Amino acid sequence: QEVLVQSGAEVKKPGASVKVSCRAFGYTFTGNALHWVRQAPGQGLEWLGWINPHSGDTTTSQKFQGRVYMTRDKSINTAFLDVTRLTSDDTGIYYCARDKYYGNEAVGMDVWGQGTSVT
Amino acid sequence: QEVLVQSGAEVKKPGASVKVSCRAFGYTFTGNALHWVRQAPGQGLEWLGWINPHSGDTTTSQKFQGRVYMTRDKSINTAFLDVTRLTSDDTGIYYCARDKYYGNEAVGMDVWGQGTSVTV
Amino acid sequence: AVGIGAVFLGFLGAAGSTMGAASMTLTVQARNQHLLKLTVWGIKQLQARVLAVERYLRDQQLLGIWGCSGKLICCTNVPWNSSWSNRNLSEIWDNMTWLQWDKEISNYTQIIYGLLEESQNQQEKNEQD
Amino acid sequence: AVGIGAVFLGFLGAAGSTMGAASMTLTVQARNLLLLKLTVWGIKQLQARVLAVERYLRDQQLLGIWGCSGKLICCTNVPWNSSWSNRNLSEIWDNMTWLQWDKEISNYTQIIYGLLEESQNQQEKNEQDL
Amino acid sequence: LLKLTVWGIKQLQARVLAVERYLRDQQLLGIWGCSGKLICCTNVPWNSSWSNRNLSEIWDNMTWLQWDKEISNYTQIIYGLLEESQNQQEKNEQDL
Amino acid sequence: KKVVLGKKGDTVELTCTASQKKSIQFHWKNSNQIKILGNQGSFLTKGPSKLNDRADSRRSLWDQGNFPLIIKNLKIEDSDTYICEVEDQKEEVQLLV
Amino acid sequence: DIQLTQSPSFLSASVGDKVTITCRASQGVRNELAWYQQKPGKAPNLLIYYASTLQSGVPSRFSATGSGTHFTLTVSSLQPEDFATYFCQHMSSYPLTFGGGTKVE
Amino acid sequence: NLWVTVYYGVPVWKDAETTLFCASDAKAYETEKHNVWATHACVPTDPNPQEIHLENVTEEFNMWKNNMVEQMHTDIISLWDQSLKPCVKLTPLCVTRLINCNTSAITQACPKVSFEPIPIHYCAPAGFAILKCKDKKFNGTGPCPSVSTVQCTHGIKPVVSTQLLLNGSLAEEEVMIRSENITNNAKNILVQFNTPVQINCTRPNDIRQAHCNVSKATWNETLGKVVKQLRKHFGNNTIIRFANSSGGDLEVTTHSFNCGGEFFYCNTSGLFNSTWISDSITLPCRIKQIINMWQRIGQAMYAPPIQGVIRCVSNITGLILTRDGGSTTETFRPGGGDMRDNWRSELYKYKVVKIEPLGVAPTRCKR
Ligand SMILES: *[C@@H]1O[C@H](CO)[C@@H](O[C@@H]2O[C@H](CO)[C@@H](O[C@@H]3O[C@H](CO[C@H]4O[C@H](CO)[C@@H](O)[C@H](O)[C@@H]4O)[C@@H](O)[C@H](O[C@H]4O[C@H](CO)[C@@H](O)[C@H](O)[C@@H]4O)[C@@H]3O)[C@H](O)[C@H]2NC(C)=O)[C@H](O)[C@H]1NC(C)=O
Ligand SMILES: *[C@@H]1O[C@H](CO)[C@@H](O[C@@H]2O[C@H](CO)[C@@H](O[C@@H]3O[C@H](CO[C@H]4O[C@H](CO)[C@@H](O)[C@H](O)[C@@H]4O)[C@@H](O)[C@H](O[C@H]4O[C@H](CO)[C@@H](O)[C@H](O)[C@@H]4O)[C@@H]3O)[C@H](O)[C@H]2NC(C)=O)[C@H](O)[C@H]1NC(C)=O
Ligand SMILES: *[C@@H]1O[C@H](CO)[C@@H](O)[C@H](O)[C@H]1NC(C)=O
Ligand SMILES: *[C@@H]1O[C@H](CO)[C@@H](O)[C@H](O)[C@H]1NC(C)=O
Ligand SMILES: *[C@@H]1O[C@H](CO)[C@@H](O)[C@H](O)[C@H]1NC(C)=O
Repeated sequence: QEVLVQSGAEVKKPGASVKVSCRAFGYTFTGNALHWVRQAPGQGLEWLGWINPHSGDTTTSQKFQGRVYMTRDKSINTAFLDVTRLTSDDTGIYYCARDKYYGNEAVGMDVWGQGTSVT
Repeated sequence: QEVLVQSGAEVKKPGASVKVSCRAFGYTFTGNALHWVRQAPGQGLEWLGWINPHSGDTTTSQKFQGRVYMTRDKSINTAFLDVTRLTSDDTGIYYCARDKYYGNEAVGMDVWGQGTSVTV
Repeated sequence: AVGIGAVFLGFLGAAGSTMGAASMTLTVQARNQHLLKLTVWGIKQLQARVLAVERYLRDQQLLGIWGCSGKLICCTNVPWNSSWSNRNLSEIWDNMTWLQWDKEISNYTQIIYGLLEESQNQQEKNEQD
Repeated sequence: AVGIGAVFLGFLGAAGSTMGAASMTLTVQARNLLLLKLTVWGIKQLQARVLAVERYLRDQQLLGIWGCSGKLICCTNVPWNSSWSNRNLSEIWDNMTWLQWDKEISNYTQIIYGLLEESQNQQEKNEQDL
Repeated sequence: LLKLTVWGIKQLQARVLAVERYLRDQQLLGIWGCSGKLICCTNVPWNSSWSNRNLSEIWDNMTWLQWDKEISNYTQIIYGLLEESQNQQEKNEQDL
Repeated sequence: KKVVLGKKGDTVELTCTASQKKSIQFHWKNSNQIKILGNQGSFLTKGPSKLNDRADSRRSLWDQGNFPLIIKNLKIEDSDTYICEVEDQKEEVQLLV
Repeated sequence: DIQLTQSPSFLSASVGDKVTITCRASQGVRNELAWYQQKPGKAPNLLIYYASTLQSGVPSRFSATGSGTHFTLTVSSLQPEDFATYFCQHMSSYPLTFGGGTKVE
Repeated sequence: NLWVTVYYGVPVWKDAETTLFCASDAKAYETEKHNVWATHACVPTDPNPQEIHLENVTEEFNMWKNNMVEQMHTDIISLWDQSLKPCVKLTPLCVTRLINCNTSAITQACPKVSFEPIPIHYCAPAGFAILKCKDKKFNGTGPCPSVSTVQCTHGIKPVVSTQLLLNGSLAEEEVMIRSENITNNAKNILVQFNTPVQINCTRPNDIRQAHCNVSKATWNETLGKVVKQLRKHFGNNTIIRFANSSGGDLEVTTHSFNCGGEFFYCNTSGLFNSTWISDSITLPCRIKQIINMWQRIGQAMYAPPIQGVIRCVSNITGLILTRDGGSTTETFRPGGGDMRDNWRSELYKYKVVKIEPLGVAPTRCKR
């Protein structure tokens, strides 16, 4: 029942910025932490960042500070992720994942989207 | 002005159950406990038990358990006495009595009704 | 003697009873044409409800200034005068009603209220700092 | 593991959680408890707001009777009698919901309220006066 | 009765709004741990990153307006600390 | 149980008293558990039995608790035991010709 | 960072076999690592959280053990619906990284 | 050794039976005769609905012992007594085996007014809450694991119709079968579809005739879904048959409803006639003036119909069927008529609870 609904696939030129949205259904959006993850084709999973949908605080890895920005909207229950200075290595499929979030800690990602294709 | 009004004279056959009522006037009903006292003709008065009209707690002596029942109704300020399993020894008069009730203890019986006559 | 327990005397039921006996029953006095039916009968009752609520809140605020917040039987730190019609505590707590006790200190209530509200609680919370 | 802070489950949003974690968010469920159209529609909203305020005031007065005015959590002096469905503290605070607890205590709760009203604020008081 | 249904609704609405605002403020104080006290003092230490001066200067040389204009950048962190570090830290140790 | 006498070619009535006095969903069935009649709220409905046009009821007694069954043009086959279901209560009435 | 190495990478197996796959960590992460499966063309699905517990809806024929830096999962009986890619990822410390991939056939 | 602490604001509830206010969407100027009832009893709706999905907690719901059907029912009786004034009323009175009943008769001035249902919400007051079961395969009774707290419901449509459900809500997965007790032969069976069946049922410019068309292919596929779902409960090898009716009054044996301030009595002999084993259909409606009221016991006489065109198109969403249990095959004669069944099928997943945020617990605290 709990699903994540996003926008469509996007094609952008290098040096630009891309925007992806993720909306929650079936659960209270301000209850579980939300992760973002990318996939280049033929590689393994490597991770972007995660955000509390209640406090708005974001956290990103040591090699994407100043590169992506995450915001939230509790009226439409939509999380926005923006990627700046797009290159050829960022082409791939996008996933937003609800963390199970037991004991105020990261546990596992159970609910996923259907993936936003960026090129 | 503080009075107690009881029911009329009841006539009855043995073995069944009978109900009498006592309604209080001239004082607030949930303030003083109510005793029920029986008198046989030609004998002295005899005491059954007593009920707090507020909490609903009833107390009966060691020889009328399951035979004498006591209920209350605070909306119309009444106390109901149910006497079951009537014998030939139970012909007599019923009295409902107001305890004076000083310091949450039994002190004395000051207000008495006109009485209810029952013949079995 | 035998007994069951307490009784419900009424709203103002303990008036006339002794001072210690009415001090245990402070709970019972602290707890207490469709368009035409909603313009004269439906607004006066609402005004009465709002008046009762606002009166209770302002009197509880006057309790809260004295340092008692929301207690029924409160305690404070003010020395009782040898004046203000001082007697032994047995005659005060075992012989007189609350009505006679309020009529006896009818003249001297404002001095006690000024001693409670001013120069004690401000003094105590100055001493806390 | 890594963390970021607390979350906001919502009003009545921790009924499925354990008692040891739903007692930390009593603030959320205590915060939310508090012309023709001018005749008809406005007076119902006004009556609803007055009723909500008066219900909160009655319930806060009932908390203030026991010496527990204002505080969400406070302690009293009655002992936990073992006939009131005794259990270990770990299984009470770690393996139960609050719904199951009020299912398991509901035969005795009026006795708890009467013991809290009769003792404490009428036993700490009338003893401090003498 | 036209004076009752116009001049009565608005005044009652204003009274109800004032009562609700006062009850909300008292509820916030009750969450903060001060149930009915006007001046009340707590367990949160005063971090020096919030701007400190001499005690004579803060308690003798500033109005309340200047202090509220100055501290207004850092007020919500104070409010969250006064909630959590008192009433989630004095509690959960008395329940041991 | 209640047993009633009957004659051929005559109208007979059977009573079924409920506890309270409002209208309650009831039903009349035979021994083969075939519906005869009942009420869907404030109307009357009939069953697929052989007594479809020979079984009516008095409408005004439904506001008094009684739910009677009236049988007209009684025959030799109509001698069964009749079950009245109301307020999870099954009342048995034996009818004979 | 913390490096996660799967072992072995590409597998061939028949229906009904016993298979155990291993994830190794560069640092001790207690038990804070979880096991995922991604089908080709679909989103990854969660199977094991806390390295020993079954996710609700996952069939009981799967299991996962391990401690320190050595974690494994075990499948008792291979099914035609169980042929996809298996991933391991930790969350004890930053960054969050995944395994390089384990495709079974 | 361990003592008692009170907790304020715990998330518990008990089963309550309070009253609710409507809060529908009224325009306060229309002469719809639903809106003039709504503007005198309903406050405006909330444009920001509150929905709080709960954690893993299961609630024991109930359908047939609800206490919002009886609060729907009195409000709809009040609407029909304050909206459609009849010309002649006949209500038996029968002041008390020795009894005789006389029929009273009142005469009222009867106009012809507009009539169309508006969506009506049901919102609980402060302190109470409404639980909604979000399970897509709900049996109707028993436990529900996916409960959710809802401020108040969707817009319900007070449809007045026996024998068929009009303008109703739809199921999610497939056709659902709800009953209090199957193999009882006395309780109605409610059937909820997954697609709406369009019906266009109007009076052309004889005044007591009305052509009332439904599509044959969609009805055939809907009956195929119905027989596929009914074969699960009876052994998957029993051929079933749809009869027309069995006696009764005219307000049960046909499909009776209201369309623009007029009582339509359309036959259903051309719908339930097939037997299922392992382009358009027209219906002869007869518009009436003698009716039996669904609210109480009595008869009602109304006005002649308005000349012109009376047109209404609607969605058939559900059915009320009754088994004929005998001595094999089974027959489903479609009956119904008790109007509580016309609102229990759309209020089937809702519960009213009262919050009691005052708990006691044992801890090791002192003083
Ligand atoms: C319904 O929903 C609720 C909450 O919404 C769920 O409750 C959570 O359950 C999970 C586990 O199912 C809890 O998460 C963790 O529990 C572990 C239990 O410890 C055992 O297992 C680990 C496995 O690694 C072993 O290492 C350990 O030695 C034990 O054998 C612990 O790992 C965690 O608890 C630790 O931290 C807490 C503080 O957070 C301490 O108090 C503990 O003593 C311990 O040190 C961890 O908590 C989770 O905590 C539960 N939520 C809450 C709010 O408590 C239900 O699972 C879910 N389903 C059902 C059916 O009820
Ligand atoms: C209306 O007006 C009356 C005025 O009379 C109120 O007061 C009650 O008065 C009676 C007595 O007239 C109280 O009766 C109790 O008697 C008990 C035993 O009797 C002793 O009486 C005296 C000593 O007081 C001696 O003759 C002798 O020792 C008897 O044995 C006492 O136990 C009662 O309390 C005394 O003892 C306790 C415990 O030691 C002390 O704490 C007390 O202070 C007191 O000294 C009392 O004397 C009756 O209790 C009075 N009612 C009260 C106090 O509420 C009525 O109350 C008032 N209202 C009504 C509704 O009638
Ligand atoms: C007591 O009252 C008198 C007169 O009211 C006053 O002169 C005196 O100072 C008071 N003493 C105390 C200790 O309050
Ligand atoms: C504890 O509960 C039991 C109930 O069976 C009661 O009999 C007993 O008196 C209680 N103990 C107390 C009140 O100390
Ligand atoms: C003091 O405040 C600063 C900024 O507000 C913060 O970075 C620091 O950690 C705080 N230190 C303490 C001891 O509170």
